[PDB]
Amino acid sequence: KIHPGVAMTVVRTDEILSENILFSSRASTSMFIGTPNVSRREARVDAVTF
Amino acid sequence: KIHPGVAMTVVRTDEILSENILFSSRASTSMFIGTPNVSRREARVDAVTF
Repeated sequence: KIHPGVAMTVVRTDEILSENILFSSRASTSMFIGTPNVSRREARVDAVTF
Repeated sequence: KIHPGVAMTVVRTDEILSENILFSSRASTSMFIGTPNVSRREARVDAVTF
C-alpha cells in the first residue's frame, strides 16, 4: 500500500439511457404527402399480398 | 459339390403386376371443389412458365 511516484487519473465512459423531449413550432415543416399506390406482389392461390 | 456345415434359407421377393378391382359404396366421401386459380412461376423472356 505504498503510494507510487506517479499519480493516476482514471477515465471511463458512461452510457445513460435518457428519455428525451422534442419541441417544434407551428409550421416547422411542410409535408407534400402524395397518394399511395398498390403493387400486387404475391398473387398466391392462398392469400394475396398487396 | 460337397455339403458345408451350415444350410441356408434363401429368401427373395417376387413382384407381380396385378390388374385390380376397386369398389366403393355410394356417398362414401364429401368433397368441396375449390375454384381453379392461375399463377405464373418463371417469367421467362422466351416462354413464361405458368
